[PDB]
Amino acid sequence: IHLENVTEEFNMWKNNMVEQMHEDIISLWDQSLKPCVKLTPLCVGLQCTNVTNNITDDMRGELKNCSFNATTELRNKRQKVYSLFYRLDIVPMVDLWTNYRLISC
Amino acid sequence: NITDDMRGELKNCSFNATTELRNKRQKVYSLFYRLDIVPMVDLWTNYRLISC
Amino acid sequence: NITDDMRGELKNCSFNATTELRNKRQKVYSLFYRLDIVPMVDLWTNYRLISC
Amino acid sequence: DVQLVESGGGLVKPGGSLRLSCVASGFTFSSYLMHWVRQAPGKGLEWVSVISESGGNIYYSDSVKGRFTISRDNAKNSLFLQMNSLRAEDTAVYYCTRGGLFHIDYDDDYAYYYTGRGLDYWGQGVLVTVSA
Amino acid sequence: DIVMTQTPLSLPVTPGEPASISCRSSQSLLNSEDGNTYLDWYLQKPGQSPQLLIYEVSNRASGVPDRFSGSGSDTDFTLEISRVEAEDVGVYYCMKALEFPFTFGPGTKLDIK
Ligand SMILES: *[C@@H]1O[C@H](CO)[C@@H](O[C@@H]2O[C@H](CO)[C@@H](O[C@@H]3O[C@H](CO)[C@@H](O)[C@H](O[C@H]4O[C@H](CO)[C@@H](O)[C@H](O)[C@@H]4O[C@H]4O[C@H](CO)[C@@H](O)[C@H](O)[C@@H]4O)[C@@H]3O)[C@H](O)[C@H]2NC(C)=O)[C@H](O)[C@H]1NC(C)=O
Ligand SMILES: *[C@@H]1O[C@H](CO)[C@@H](O[C@@H]2O[C@H](CO)[C@@H](O[C@@H]3O[C@H](CO)[C@@H](O)[C@H](O)[C@@H]3O)[C@H](O)[C@H]2NC(C)=O)[C@H](O)[C@H]1NC(C)=O
Ligand SMILES: *[C@@H]1O[C@H](CO)[C@@H](O[C@@H]2O[C@H](CO)[C@@H](O)[C@H](O)[C@H]2NC(C)=O)[C@H](O)[C@H]1NC(C)=O
Ligand SMILES: *[C@@H]1O[C@H](CO)[C@@H](O[C@@H]2O[C@H](CO)[C@@H](O)[C@H](O)[C@H]2NC(C)=O)[C@H](O)[C@H]1NC(C)=O
Ligand SMILES: *[C@@H]1O[C@H](CO)[C@@H](O)[C@H](O)[C@H]1NC(C)=O
Ligand SMILES: *[C@@H]1O[C@H](CO)[C@@H](O)[C@H](O)[C@H]1NC(C)=O
Ligand SMILES: *[C@@H]1O[C@H](CO)[C@@H](O)[C@H](O)[C@H]1NC(C)=O
Repeated sequence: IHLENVTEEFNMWKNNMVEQMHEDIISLWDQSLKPCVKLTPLCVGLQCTNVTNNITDDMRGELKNCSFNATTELRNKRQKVYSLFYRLDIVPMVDLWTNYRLISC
Repeated sequence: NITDDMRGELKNCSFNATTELRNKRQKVYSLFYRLDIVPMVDLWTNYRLISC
Repeated sequence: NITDDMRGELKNCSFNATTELRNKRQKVYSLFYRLDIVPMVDLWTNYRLISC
Repeated sequence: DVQLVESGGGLVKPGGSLRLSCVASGFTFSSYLMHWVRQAPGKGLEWVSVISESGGNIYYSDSVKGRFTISRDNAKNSLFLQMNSLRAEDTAVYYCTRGGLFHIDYDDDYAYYYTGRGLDYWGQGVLVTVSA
Repeated sequence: DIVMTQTPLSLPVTPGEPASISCRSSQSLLNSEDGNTYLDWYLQKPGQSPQLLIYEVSNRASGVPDRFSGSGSDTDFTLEISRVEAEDVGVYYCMKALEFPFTFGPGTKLDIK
């Protein structure tokens, strides 16, 4: 409904709709991720080497071929898993038979 | 240096704590109050925490 | 003493159970129905719980 | 009384192959890391390679990758090193050593413990000569 | 990428007097996971396989006389012997032990004047 002859003072930086939108987006984000698989069993050292595929000049060291001993469906078993991680997702670590670990662990 | 009133009230307890990595363990020492320590016989360890 | 219609219906299964202490295990056994477990191939074990 | 005795050395022509065997006694073989180190005549010590207790994790020095393969048999309490495509630069006395103590704590969710002691006990040494 | 060097390649010492063998790493050998520095010292007597003298920067190996003592910073290390006898001379090697790819330095010859 257009309001003819109605002048209203606005202030976009004092608008509480922004604060509500912010809180609603964060809350929905957390609600979405809460009932999901946690990766705490993967906070182990990784044995990482250079990717053996053809690497362009700008991808040298960006992506690494990492391997680790992950848990399985059963508590008493382990499996060796190979995966490619971006350098940004791993950090150097000194260990016996490993080179890197996940940045957030 | 422990006075007579505090004999047996504190113990220097060694244990293998978990750490950031799932398959690593961190050997640590801590001082616990006697009221928080309950005896166990075991073979290597001497006590466990009262609520475990 | 198992009757003719119960042969293989119930199994006596042993396993390494956890305990109230993280660094100790208890060897236990229990009777499971065949419908609760499925065959598994391993060095020391031969069944797992059907839903795991 | 920790003992390590190497055998299987001798003279091999360049391009051939030779397998050394280190027999250990006095300790549980499956509990310790095993290392090979070599010393060329007139040179200092050169680290060659290490094999884990299970044999699942193997690492070689860059100078010996490809040409050397390390393996072990815990039931027989012995360590093997298979050399291929030997070069004149590979003439050396080879030694096997015991590494640190590695333990898998089964009760503690198969946790890993390791105590390092350097290269600990060293063997007698076996000479491999590459020449023709 | 990590190498070891030793300045005193020839260090004759009067028997019965103290001596020390220095060693430098091209990179820090400190392990940030536990704060320990991993560096071993070995001695190869003529005609014998090398034996372990010191494990880690300052931990003496069992069976080693108490006269041998290691010390050092993350990159600058010294092995000191309070008195050197004929039984304590031969070729010394500095071995890095932080990263798994272990290497040895050029070594030094300790002898008797
Ligand atoms: C991550 O998890 C995986 C999965 O659990 C782990 O992989 C296991 O690794 C071990 C060690 O490599 C492996 O065990 C071998 O399995 C072989 C299957 O055929 C066996 O044949 C082998 O036995 C040989 O080696 C033993 C070593 O002592 C000897 O006792 C035995 O007599 C055999 O010896 C033969 O082989 C050696 C080779 O060196 C040779 O010198 C001898 O002459 C002889 O020929 C082992 O039992 C498991 O099978 C792997 N598991 C799976 C499912 O494949 C991995 O190690 C884990 N990683 C980490 C970091 O923990
Ligand atoms: C619960 O866990 C324990 C520990 O992992 C298991 O013990 C294992 O039991 C088997 C029984 O056959 C042992 O195998 C035997 O080992 C001896 C070793 O000398 C060998 O001579 C025999 O021929 C046979 O292979 C096995 O070694 C033992 N494992 C360990 C690590 O000690 C137990 O079986 C598990 N229980 C269940 C129900 O899964
Ligand atoms: C990452 O490394 C693994 C291990 O080397 C590679 O997987 C092996 O690749 C070879 C071929 O190069 C196969 O013959 C093996 O069977 C593979 N092994 C396993 C366990 O998968 C993997 O290809 C590498 N990936 C990249 C992109 O380099
Ligand atoms: C904490 O863990 C260490 C390592 O597992 C335990 O020390 C080991 O205990 C066994 C007992 O059989 C000894 O054989 C090992 O030699 C010990 N390790 C070392 C490196 O010497 C220690 O007992 C554990 N402590 C607690 C309180 O659980
Ligand atoms: C991996 O790539 C980086 C790129 O900078 C290079 O420095 C490194 O030496 C390479 N490593 C191997 C093992 O190829
Ligand atoms: C440790 O404290 C207890 C307290 O009951 C005492 O009986 C014991 O003698 C004390 N031990 C030592 C070695 O001081
Ligand atoms: C267990 O009972 C089943 C019943 O069909 C039989 O086939 C099997 O051989 C029996 N196994 C043992 C070990 O007695």
